[PDB]
Amino acid sequence: INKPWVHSLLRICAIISVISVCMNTPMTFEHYPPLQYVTFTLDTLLMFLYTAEMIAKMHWCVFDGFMVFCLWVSLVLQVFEIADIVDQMSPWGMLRIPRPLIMIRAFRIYFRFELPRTRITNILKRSGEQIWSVSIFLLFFLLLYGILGVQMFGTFTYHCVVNDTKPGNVTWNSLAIPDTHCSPELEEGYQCPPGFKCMDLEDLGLSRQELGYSGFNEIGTSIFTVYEAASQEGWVFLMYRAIDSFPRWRSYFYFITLIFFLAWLVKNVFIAVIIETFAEIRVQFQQM
Amino acid sequence: ILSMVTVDVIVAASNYYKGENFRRQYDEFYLAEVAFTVLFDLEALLKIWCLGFTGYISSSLHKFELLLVIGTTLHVYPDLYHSQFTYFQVLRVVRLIKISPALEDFVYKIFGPGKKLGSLVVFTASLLIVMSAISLQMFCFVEELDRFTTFPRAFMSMFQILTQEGWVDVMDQTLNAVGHMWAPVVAIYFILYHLFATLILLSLFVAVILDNLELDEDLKKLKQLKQPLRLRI
Amino acid sequence: QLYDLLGLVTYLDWVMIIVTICSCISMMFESPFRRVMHAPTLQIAEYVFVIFMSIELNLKIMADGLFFTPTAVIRDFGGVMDIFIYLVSLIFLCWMPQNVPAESGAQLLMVLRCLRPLRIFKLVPQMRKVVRELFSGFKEIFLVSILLLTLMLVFASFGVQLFAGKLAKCNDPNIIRREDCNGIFRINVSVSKNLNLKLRPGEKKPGFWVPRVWANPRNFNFDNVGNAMLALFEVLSLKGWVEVRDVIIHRVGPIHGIYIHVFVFLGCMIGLTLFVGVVIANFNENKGTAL
Amino acid sequence: ALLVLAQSVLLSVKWDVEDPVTVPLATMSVVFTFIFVLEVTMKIIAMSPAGFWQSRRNRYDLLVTSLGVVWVVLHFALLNAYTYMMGACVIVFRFFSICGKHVTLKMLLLTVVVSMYKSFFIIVGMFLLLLCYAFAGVVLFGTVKYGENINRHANFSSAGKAITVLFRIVTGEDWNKIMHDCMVQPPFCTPDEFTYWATDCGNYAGALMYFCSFYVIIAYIMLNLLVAIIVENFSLFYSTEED
Amino acid sequence: CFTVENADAVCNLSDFYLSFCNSYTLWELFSGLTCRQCVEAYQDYDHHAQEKYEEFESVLHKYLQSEEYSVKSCPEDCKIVYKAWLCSQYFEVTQFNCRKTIPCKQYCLEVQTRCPFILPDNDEVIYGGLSSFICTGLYETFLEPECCDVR
Ligand SMILES: CC(C)CCC[C@@H](C)[C@H]1CC[C@H]2[C@@H]3CC=C4C[C@@H](OC(=O)CCC(=O)O)CC[C@]4(C)[C@H]3CC[C@]12C
Ligand SMILES: CC(C)CCC[C@@H](C)[C@H]1CC[C@H]2[C@@H]3CC=C4C[C@@H](OC(=O)CCC(=O)O)CC[C@]4(C)[C@H]3CC[C@]12C
Ligand SMILES: CC(C)CCC[C@@H](C)[C@H]1CC[C@H]2[C@@H]3CC=C4C[C@@H](OC(=O)CCC(=O)O)CC[C@]4(C)[C@H]3CC[C@]12C
Ligand SMILES: *[C@@H]1O[C@H](CO)[C@@H](O)[C@H](O)[C@H]1NC(C)=O
Repeated sequence: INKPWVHSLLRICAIISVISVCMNTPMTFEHYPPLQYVTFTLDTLLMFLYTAEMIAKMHWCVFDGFMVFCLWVSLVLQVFEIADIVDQMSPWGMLRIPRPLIMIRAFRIYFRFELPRTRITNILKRSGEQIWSVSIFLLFFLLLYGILGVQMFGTFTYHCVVNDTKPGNVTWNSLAIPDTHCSPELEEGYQCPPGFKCMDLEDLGLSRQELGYSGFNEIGTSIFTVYEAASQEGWVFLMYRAIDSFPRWRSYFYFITLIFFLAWLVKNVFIAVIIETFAEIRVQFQQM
Repeated sequence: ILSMVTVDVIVAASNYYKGENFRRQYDEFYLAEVAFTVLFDLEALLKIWCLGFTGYISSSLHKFELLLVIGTTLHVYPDLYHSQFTYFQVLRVVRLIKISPALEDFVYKIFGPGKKLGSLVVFTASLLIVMSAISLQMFCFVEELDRFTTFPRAFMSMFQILTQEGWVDVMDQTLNAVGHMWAPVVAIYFILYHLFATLILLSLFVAVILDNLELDEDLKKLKQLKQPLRLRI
Repeated sequence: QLYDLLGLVTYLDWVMIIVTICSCISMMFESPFRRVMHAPTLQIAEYVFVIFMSIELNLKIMADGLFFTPTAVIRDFGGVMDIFIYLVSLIFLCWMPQNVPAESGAQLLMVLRCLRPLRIFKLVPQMRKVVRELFSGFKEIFLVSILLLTLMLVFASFGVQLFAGKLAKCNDPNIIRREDCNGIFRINVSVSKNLNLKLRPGEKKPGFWVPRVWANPRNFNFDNVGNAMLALFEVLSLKGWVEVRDVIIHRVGPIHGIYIHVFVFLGCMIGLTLFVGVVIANFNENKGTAL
Repeated sequence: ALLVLAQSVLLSVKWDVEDPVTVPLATMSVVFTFIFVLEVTMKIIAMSPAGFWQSRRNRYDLLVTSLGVVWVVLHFALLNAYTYMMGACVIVFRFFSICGKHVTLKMLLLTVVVSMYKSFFIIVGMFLLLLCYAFAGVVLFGTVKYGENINRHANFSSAGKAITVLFRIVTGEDWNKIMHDCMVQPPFCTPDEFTYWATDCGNYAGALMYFCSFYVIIAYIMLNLLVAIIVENFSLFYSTEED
Repeated sequence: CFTVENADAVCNLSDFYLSFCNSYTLWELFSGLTCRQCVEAYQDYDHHAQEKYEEFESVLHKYLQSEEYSVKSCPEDCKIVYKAWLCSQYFEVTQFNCRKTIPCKQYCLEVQTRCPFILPDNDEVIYGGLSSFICTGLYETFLEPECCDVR
């Protein structure tokens, strides 16, 4: 503990522990059975080393205590699962969830601050408040667009199918190529060409999971879909579904304003916040 | 030497696909690469002989060139040809940055002090590794899910989430794998991770580079205080 | 504010703005089956615009001059663009062909004719100001572009050297050898990407019979340097890059999966951020608060 | 503020005549309005009518409350889809009215509105460039055989479709697949020797130049102007405690 | 002009057309490609071709954008060329009694020239936009027997 070499060995051991927790996986052992034993050795050997510190620390430390306790738990679970009394595919692997966090220790030396920590704490607090404010802004806009979607876009479940499809017989062969939505109105939305007709597959008995989670059936799912679209991931396909399923003007206005507000400006607010934080780092510290 | 490196890179890039009928481990391109590697070895030997090993290594660019020379000397080993070492073959083009002092000055200014960007990249790597390991330990045992059956696949999935490409598809597949009882918590975890990655980390990169372009405050104050047509015919 | 707005430009300039808006609105109705060459209804806007542009040029040239004057109609890029647009329009009016072969001079003339809306940039001063502010940082944008081009050249050279001809797989997954995949096989047809329905045991997915071929992917390949550069440029956008990653990993081995990943780190995360930083810095410089 | 938030949450289910659940919700929407009326009446009877009128937020609240009262009056008489949509719109505006109540959210809203106002010219420039590219695209690719991504939605057969597809490309979604669809050359497509409107083949080099230039110019450069506008305005308005 | 119906009745051969592949006649297939077994095999090939053609027709009928995917091609030509292509593949024989003829191989090209772009499933292999019906591979020289241009 006294020599800096001890700190260097502890850092390398933390790196090895991170590597080991990355390696531990059922399929890794299945494809490479021998490594099943290798992961064992380090898992115990490294643990022993840290035990010394726990013994030597009696004469922030809760962090190290929790990490070493996690090491004990992981080794114990390894002992049971190598005996073949607990299935390797069991959920118990969750007990290793916090072990990789040991990686932070590797950078702890850089994390140590001897300069006036008060100012850095103030900067982080201010950044936290600003992030909270922008988060409330984003959540309010998401809720607004979610309620608008619930009211405007209903549910995307109507589809064109072969004329003679029957309930319970829904299958790949019953769908048009490509799958196309409708609106039941005679003047609004897409109309199945002759020989096909469209209705709700939910009525036929299909579950929500197989039709996909996206939609505006409820405020929760509506805001979920709004966030998904605001990520610019798949928004065009949702837009096309809306056009095929509901009036053209509704979808154009809604999606154009959604892309205008959330995608560009609100995201840029965060970059502005970080730029101001960098400016304050530029002045407050006076050197870097 | 600049012309020679340009020609070397052009020839290397000219090895386009001709046909499956004829292709051999020995070809005119291989002989050319061996010749260029010999030329680089001769250059390195002359440089070390003149400047001495300590003087030669005293500067970063010479160390980089020596590293490239070693890499391309290992590259020409017939068993290692077209291996990963081919990277070192193309890195020679970096020398061309020296053709224009304006380009070098722009690079030095815009990248600024290497400490900040180095810290940012190592932080990104560490965060990605830890999150990938955590999600692997959460999901590795889940049946019917291949995205997290091994650590490399988990890292691929997390890198994909960072890029934002097909992220909704990965999330949907994960929700399909887990039961509906557990779908909400995993969805919340993935949403939080995506939010943190997209809104902060990329913003951190933008701010770091912007501050790199920004002049020093002391230099700003110093400079501020300090401070025939078309018809000529 | 109304008086100031009405006095923003000369009366002739206001008439020209109105005329340009009318002309672009008229052109907005042009379609492959409603061509202006055969639709007299759309001819009026073109005729009026050309006549008015001609008179404007005639008035201005005798008032300022085309060259060697303290003030000239053509002394910057705006005048060059306006003269170019007028000459293109006049040539189109004089010729106005009835048959336009694909990829011919007439098609290029129409493409040039399509540049009409740019006049608003010169005519409205604020657009000129924003264009000048945008172009101020041209040198920095050029340097960043050269850096990205060098990186793309490095990666394209590596890809062409290593992966040349290795991405080709026979369209039939079942067969593994080139010579053994011949004749016909059954290929399924996409129904719905979002849907994830289960398949009954005694049913087959919709599909039809197609021949076996040893063909490369359509959207990208690494046969030559140009194709590699195009593929890397596509991967810069972060759209469709997962397909490229999967193709490389499956068809050239998993180790080469490094090659793509590093690029996405170097080119996309950092590379575009260089453009972002340059543009923001130039904006601050022009605003005057940089120092 | 909590009452306004609760009324907004009342919109969690689509208002529709067929579903019986719609009818009760409307009823619970009425009472809130009456309560809100008091909040207005109070504020206009505690103050002089002119004093209430001076504050713009009070004017907005009064207008919203009057519209809501009109909706209450209409609902008990007509009871049709029009009444339900009017009530939903009134509730949406009342929920949007929360912005003035809070401080930080108000400042951010002013930042956003000022940013769009000051970026109006840049947006007009983007629109003009997009119109030029739409004209070029309809000329070059007005008749392209449908492919992987070209379909009923993505088409260049008319100006409006070109505008929509170009906006999509600005958002970036699958632009490369559209470009490769425009890459179609024989024998995939039928060429014509005389007219471009009688053929379905695309223009290779034209497609490359068009799409590459459009994407680079719009995505990599112009949007950063909006980014800068947002940054400067957020710095201008948003300001927490200063030491 | 006598579509083969009974296997025994049939056995000039140049006037007995096939049931499905009516464009071809037994004589040429006998020339290039006991008689009871041969005619039975011919009927089995015709039945298989009918089955596959019906499958393709069912797949195509579900393509709602059937009359908009191309301004120069129509579904009927696509169906005709597909039928001719399948018949030629099962019957790889030069036709002699044609009036106008072309190589049978080009028929597949014509398919991708006139038939719509059917998107193949990407579940176990990333096609990357690869069309369902293509003929030429990577740097494969495409161009043999000749047969009637039934277009
Ligand atoms: C130094 C720090 C910052 C980086 C830490 C990286 C490690 C966490 C990586 C590097 C190499 C990786 C290993 C590389 C290769 C494999 C093979 C891989 O093999 C399979 O997955 C085969 C499965 C099958 O095909 O059945 C299992 C994971 C493993 C051990 C990886 C586990 C994680 C490792 C150790
Ligand atoms: C991160 C910030 C910007 C807000 C994003 C919202 C999330 C915090 C929550 C709130 C609403 C939640 C959703 C509400 C409802 C559902 C429906 C649920 O589906 C079912 O209820 C079906 C149950 C079954 O079929 O057994 C799946 C989770 C999901 C999508 C939830 C996922 C997580 C969401 C989007
Ligand atoms: C004063 C400055 C700004 C010079 C601007 C000149 C432009 C207006 C020039 C440059 C390119 C020229 C075009 C170049 C090529 C052609 C192809 C040419 O096509 C043909 O019809 C010839 C071949 C054939 O007819 O088969 C007709 C003239 C045209 C449109 C030219 C018209 C005038 C253009 C647009
Ligand atoms: C089509 O789907 C079936 C399962 O229904 C599968 O076995 C087959 O491999 C698929 N087609 C191809 C070409 O993979």
